[PDB]
Amino acid sequence: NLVAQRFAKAGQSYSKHAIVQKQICQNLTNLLKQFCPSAMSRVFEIGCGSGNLTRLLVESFQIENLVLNDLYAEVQQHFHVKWLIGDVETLEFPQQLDMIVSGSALQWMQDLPRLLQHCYAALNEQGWLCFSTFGPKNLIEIKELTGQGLNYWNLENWNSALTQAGFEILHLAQSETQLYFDSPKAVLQHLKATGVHRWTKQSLQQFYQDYDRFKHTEGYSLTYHPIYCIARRM
Amino acid sequence: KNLVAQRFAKAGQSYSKHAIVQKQICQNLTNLLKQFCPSAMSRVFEIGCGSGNLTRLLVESFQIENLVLNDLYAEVQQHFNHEEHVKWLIGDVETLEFPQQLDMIVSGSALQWMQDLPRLLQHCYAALNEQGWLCFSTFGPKNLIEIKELTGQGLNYWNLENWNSALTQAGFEILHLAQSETQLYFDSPKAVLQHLKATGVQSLQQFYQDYDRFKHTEGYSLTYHPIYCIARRMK
Ligand SMILES: Nc1ncnc2c1ncn2[C@@H]1O[C@H](C[C@@H](N)CC[C@H](N)C(=O)O)[C@@H](O)[C@H]1O
Ligand SMILES: Nc1ncnc2c1ncn2[C@@H]1O[C@H](C[C@@H](N)CC[C@H](N)C(=O)O)[C@@H](O)[C@H]1O
Repeated sequence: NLVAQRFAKAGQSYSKHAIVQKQICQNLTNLLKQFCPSAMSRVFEIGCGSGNLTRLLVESFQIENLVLNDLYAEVQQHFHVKWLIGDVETLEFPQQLDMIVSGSALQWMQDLPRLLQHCYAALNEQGWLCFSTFGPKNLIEIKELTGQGLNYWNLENWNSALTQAGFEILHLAQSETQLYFDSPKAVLQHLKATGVHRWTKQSLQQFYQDYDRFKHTEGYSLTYHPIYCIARRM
Repeated sequence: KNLVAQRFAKAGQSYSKHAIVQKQICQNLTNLLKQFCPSAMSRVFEIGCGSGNLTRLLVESFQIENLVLNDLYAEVQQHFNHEEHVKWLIGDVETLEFPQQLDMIVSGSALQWMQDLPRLLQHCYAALNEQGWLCFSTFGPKNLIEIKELTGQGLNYWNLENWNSALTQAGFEILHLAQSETQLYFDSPKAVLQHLKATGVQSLQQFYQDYDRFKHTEGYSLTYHPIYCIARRMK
């Protein structure tokens, strides 16, 4: 017996900053372990990259066939497992899937409704669509000070698009985490390290000075805004 | 410099097997243990082990040389068979001398019953090794608030800031301290009482009628308010 729920969570943490991406993959995997059976036959992963999610997925789930996708063949350097390299928005999906899973990749998509339609057509009845992406305040400090950043869907955008694509929402949540760095230069070092070129001295100095607007008692904020979703073909 | 403080807020919608609420809390705490704690911890003291919902997860994911299990009631021992590396410390944890030289003190869904948490945290500090771990789940003030309002029965719970201040006072650094307020939405008030009996927690018609004050769009609310903590003895 499943019951609907709504929740609010809040707290503080004191953790490594270089592992944010893997931590998001761990949080998505922890959700998979709830909603999904331990055994699955056919899984398709969109945008596997280095495999931060892939490692956790095979460790927690018994898969018989795993299809991995990413834009570039260079990711296979980091690696019953098939590969489909290319733009997922034009690739032929593997068909008759038990689950489509994707961590931190859908924010790069040009036409999300059309991609969701292809996800719906490729999944079995009651097939799983499970993903993490990011919401409108992801890296908001960087967008405010540099003018660069993606335009992100909010939670209601996703709720609407998933419903029109024919999916049942089992979990849909937004999390907002402020990391507090000791100095503005530590923020840029973090972004350079985690993979998110030299700037001019003037741009750098203006950036450091403008970052005073994000100073807290704990430090200078950098915001991550992941969205987590467990959905089902209805 | 590799560690940064952070603050977070999460919100969303979900579905849960309502019967698994206490097991889910144990799993959530165990996930935090796995994130923060080393895989091997020689000496571990569990407070309020009960039937072992947290104990089984702890032994599964951590290499423990001496596991000291406490509960108020000896009856909990019936839920364990041929448990390995265990020392039993049956009794009121608020009166018992703690085991010495601990690598971790851990507790799931038991601290809400404590009559004197500040003194307990002092005993935790004294029993732990240098930078030893104190890791627990408990509940906050909105836990089962609908049942407290309608029946008058319920505990007084510490809030998150109470814990923050008490841990720092007792000599612990806080690696993780968080709360989740979750409203479960049942189809009818009858289903709320069935859930409560299954999980182990004129008047009946008045209870059903009184539950109208908790009617939402999704159904009739029952709130759980778990609190999770990863802490370490300050060097
Ligand atoms: N249109 C696209 N088709 C396929 N892969 C894409 C597309 N756009 C971006 N990607 C990949 O999406 C990945 C996104 C990265 N944030 C890595 C995600 C990876 N799952 C992880 O969490 O480690 C990169 O490997 C991109 O190359
Ligand atoms: N003063 C006390 N000293 C020791 N154990 C206690 C005390 N008060 C309550 N308990 C135990 O705390 C436990 C709380 C229960 N919610 C079970 C928790 C258990 N860790 C579980 O996850 O199943 C019960 O077994 C109680 O008997």
